[PDB]
Amino acid sequence: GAVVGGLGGYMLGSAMSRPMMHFGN
Amino acid sequence: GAVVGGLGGYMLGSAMSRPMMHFGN
Amino acid sequence: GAVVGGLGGYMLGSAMSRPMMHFGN
Amino acid sequence: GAVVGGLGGYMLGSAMSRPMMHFGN
Amino acid sequence: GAVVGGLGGYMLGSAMSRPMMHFGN
Amino acid sequence: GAVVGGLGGYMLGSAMSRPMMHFGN
Amino acid sequence: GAVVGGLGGYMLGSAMSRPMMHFGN
Amino acid sequence: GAVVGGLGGYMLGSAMSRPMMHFGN
Amino acid sequence: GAVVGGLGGYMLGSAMSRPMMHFGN
Amino acid sequence: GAVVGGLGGYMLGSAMSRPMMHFGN
Amino acid sequence: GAVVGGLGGYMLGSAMSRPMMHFGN
Amino acid sequence: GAVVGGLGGYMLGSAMSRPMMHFGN
Amino acid sequence: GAVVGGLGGYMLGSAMSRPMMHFGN
Amino acid sequence: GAVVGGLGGYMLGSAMSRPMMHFGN
Amino acid sequence: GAVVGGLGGYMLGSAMSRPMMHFGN
Amino acid sequence: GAVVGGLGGYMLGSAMSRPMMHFGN
Amino acid sequence: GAVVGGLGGYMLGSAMSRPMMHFGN
Amino acid sequence: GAVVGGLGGYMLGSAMSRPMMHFGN
Amino acid sequence: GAVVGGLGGYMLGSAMSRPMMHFGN
Amino acid sequence: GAVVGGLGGYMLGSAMSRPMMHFGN
Amino acid sequence: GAVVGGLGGYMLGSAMSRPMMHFGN
Amino acid sequence: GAVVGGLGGYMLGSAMSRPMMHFGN
Amino acid sequence: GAVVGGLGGYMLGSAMSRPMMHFGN
Amino acid sequence: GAVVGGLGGYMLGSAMSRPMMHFGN
Repeated sequence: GAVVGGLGGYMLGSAMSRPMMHFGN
Repeated sequence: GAVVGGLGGYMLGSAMSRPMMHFGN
Repeated sequence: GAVVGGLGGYMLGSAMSRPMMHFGN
Repeated sequence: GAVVGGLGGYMLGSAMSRPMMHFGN
Repeated sequence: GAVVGGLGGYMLGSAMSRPMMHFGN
Repeated sequence: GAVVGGLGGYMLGSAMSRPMMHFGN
Repeated sequence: GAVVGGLGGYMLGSAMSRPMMHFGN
Repeated sequence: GAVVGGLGGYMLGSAMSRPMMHFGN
Repeated sequence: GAVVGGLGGYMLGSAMSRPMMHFGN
Repeated sequence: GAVVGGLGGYMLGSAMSRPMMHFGN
Repeated sequence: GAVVGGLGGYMLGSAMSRPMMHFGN
Repeated sequence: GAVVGGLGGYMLGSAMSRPMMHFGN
Repeated sequence: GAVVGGLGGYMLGSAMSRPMMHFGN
Repeated sequence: GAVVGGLGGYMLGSAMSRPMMHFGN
Repeated sequence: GAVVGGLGGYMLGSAMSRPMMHFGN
Repeated sequence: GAVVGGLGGYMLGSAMSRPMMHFGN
Repeated sequence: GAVVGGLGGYMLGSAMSRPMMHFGN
Repeated sequence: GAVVGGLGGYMLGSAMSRPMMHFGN
Repeated sequence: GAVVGGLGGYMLGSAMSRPMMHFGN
Repeated sequence: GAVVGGLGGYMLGSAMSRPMMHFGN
Repeated sequence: GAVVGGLGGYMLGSAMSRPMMHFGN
Repeated sequence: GAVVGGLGGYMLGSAMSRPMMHFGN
Repeated sequence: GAVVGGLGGYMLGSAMSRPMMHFGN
Repeated sequence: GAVVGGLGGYMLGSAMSRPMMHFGN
C-alpha cells in the first residue's frame, strides 16, 4: 500500500524563498 | 493501507519564506 | 486503513514565514 | 479505520509566523 | 429533460480511500 | 424537467474513507 | 419541474468515514 | 435528452486509493 | 440524445493507485 | 446521438499505478 | 506498492530562490 | 512497485534561481 | 458615480427554478 | 462612472432550470 | 466609463437547464 | 469606454442543456 | 473603445447539449 | 476600437453536441 | 521579523470604483 | 525578514474601475 | 530577505478598466 | 535576497482596458 | 539576488486593449 | 544574480490591441 500525496499547487504572482522539499524516507 | 494526503494549495499574491516540507518517514 | 488528511488551503495576499510541515511518522 | 482530518483553510490578507505542523505519529 | 449533475470538486492535500462512483441507471 | 443536483465540493486537508456515490435511478 | 438540490459543501480539516450518497429514485 | 454530468476535478497533493468509476447504465 | 460527460481533471503532485474507469454500458 | 466524453487530463509530478480504462460497451 | 506523488504545479509571474527538491530515499 | 512522481509544471513569466533537483536514492 | 452592486452568492445543495436577473436600466 | 456588478457565484451540487440573465440596458 | 461585470462562477456537481445569458444593450 | 465582462467559469461534473449566450448588441 | 469579453472556461467531466454562442452584433 | 473576446477554453473528458458558434456581425 | 498581511478577498457580483492599494513603506 | 503579503483574490462577475496597485517602497 | 507577494487572481466574467500595477521600488 | 512576486492570474471571459504593468525599480 | 516575477497568465475569450508592459529598470 | 521573469501565457479566443512589451533596462 502506502499511496502518498506530494506537493501540488498554483503560485500566482507569488514569492517563495529557499524552499526545501524532501519526498522520501 | 495508509492513504496519506500531502500539501495542496493555491498561493495568490502571497509570500512564503524558507518553507520546509518533508513528505516521508 | 489510516486515511490521513494533509494540508490543503488558499493563501490570498498573505504572508507565512519559515513554515515547517512534516507529513509522516 | 482511523479517518483523520488534517489542516484545511483560507488565509485572506493574513499573517502567520513560524507555524509548525506535524501530520503523523 | 433530465439535466443531472455529477461530481465536481477540489481535493487539496486530502486523502480518499476506495471511492465508488456510479454515474448511471 | 428534472434538473437534479449532484455532488460539488472542496476537500481541504481532509480525509474520506470508502465513499459510495450513486448518481442515478 | 422538480428542481432538486444535491450535496454541496466544504470540508476543512475534517474527517468523514464511509459516507453513502444516493442522488436518484 | 439526458444531459448527464460525469466527474471533473482537481487533485493537488492528494492521494486516492483504488477508485472505481462507472460512467454508464 | 444522451450527451454524457466523462472524466476530466488535473493531477498535480498527486498519487492514485489502481483506478478503474469504465466509460460505457 | 450519444456524444460521450472520455478521459482528459494533466499529470504533473504524479504517480498512478495499474490504471484500467475501458472506453466502450 | 508505494505510489508516491512528487511536485506538480504552476508558477505564474512568480519568483522562487534556491529551491532544493529531493525525490528519493 | 514504487510508482514515484517527479517534477512537472509550468513556468510562465517566472524566475527561479539555482534550483537543485535530485531524482533518486 | 453610481457604484452598483450586483448578485454574489453561494448555492450549496440548493435548487432555484426559473430565476430572472436583469442588471441594467 | 457607473461601476456595475454582474453575477458571481458558486453552484455546488445544485440545480438551476432555465435562468435568464440580461447584463445591459 | 461604464465598467460592467458579467457572469463569473463555479459549477461543481451542478445542473443548469436552458440558461439564457445576454451581455449587451 | 465600455469595458464589458463576458462569461467565465468552471464546469466540474456538471450538466447544462441548450444554453444560449449572446455577446453583443 | 468597446473592450468586450467573450466566453472562457473549463469543462471537466461535463456535458453540454446544443449550445448556441453568438459573438457579434 | 472594439477589442472583442471570442471563445477560449479547455474540454477535458467532456461531451458537447451540435454547438453553433458565430463570431461576427 | 515583520510578517505583514496584504489584501485577500472575494468580489462576487460587486463593484469597486478607483481603489488605491499601496503595499509598502 | 520582512515577509510581506500582496494582493490575492477572486473577481467573479465583478467590476473594478482604474485600480492603482503599488507593491514596493 | 524581503519575500514580497505580487498580484495573483482569477477574473471570471469580470471587467477591469485601466488598471495600473507597479511591482517595484 | 529580494524574492519578489509579479502578476499571475487567469482572465476568463473578462475585459481589461489599457493596463499598465511595471515590473522594476 | 533579486529573483523577480514577471507576467504569467491565461486569456480565455477575453479582450485587452493597448497594454503596456515594461520588464526592467 | 537577477533572475527575472518575462511574459508567459496563453491567449485562447482572445483579442489584444497594440500591446507594448519592453524586456530590459
